[PDB]
Amino acid sequence: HHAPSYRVKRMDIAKNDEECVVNAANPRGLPGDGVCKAVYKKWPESFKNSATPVGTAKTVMCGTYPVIHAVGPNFSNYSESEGDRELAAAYREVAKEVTRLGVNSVAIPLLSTGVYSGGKDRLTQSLNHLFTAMDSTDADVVIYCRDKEWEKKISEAIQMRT
Ligand SMILES: Nc1ncnc2c1ncn2[C@@H]1O[C@H](COP(=O)(O)OP(=O)(O)OC[C@H]2O[C@@H](O)[C@H](O)[C@@H]2O)[C@@H](O)[C@H]1O
Repeated sequence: HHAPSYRVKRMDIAKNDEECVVNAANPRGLPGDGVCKAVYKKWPESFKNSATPVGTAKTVMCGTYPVIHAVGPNFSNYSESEGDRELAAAYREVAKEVTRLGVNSVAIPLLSTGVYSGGKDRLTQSLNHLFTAMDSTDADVVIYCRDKEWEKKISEAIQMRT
């Protein structure tokens, strides 16, 4: 039946229309800047016992609504090699949680492309790991970003696969 899809939206992920949200989290469950700022603004109870290791994800239910805290590596602290593995792992744990949760859709940002980027442009790296994990799930995936140029590039990368 229903065709699982990938979409990109340039808007605040906290305003998503999907059955769940992925927070670009930190490992201590602390409020922060960027995605986590918006997620904390809307779902602060989701931060109750959300602390989890780098490269893992941990879901906290806000009623019927899952907030998947996914912890990408900070590339200021991780080497390129070790960070690539942790980033891959975070997105794989996202896919496992999404499947487990039985959700029909998910709102997701590009992990480790903002305050955890170590100053590097990691759009293509983060998206590649996103695809590698998500591709085997049948949930509709909606990627959120804030930059116009990044929206275009993410959109192209989706479109050219098919
Ligand atoms: N409200 C938002 N909606 C959509 N996209 C956003 C939003 N805020 C930021 N972005 C974009 O989402 C991407 C992820 O950036 P971050 O949220 O900074 O996540 P990350 O790079 O994984 O760093 C996580 C760290 O940031 C802290 O705020 C958080 O507590 C953790 O310490 C970046 O490309 C960023 O430009």
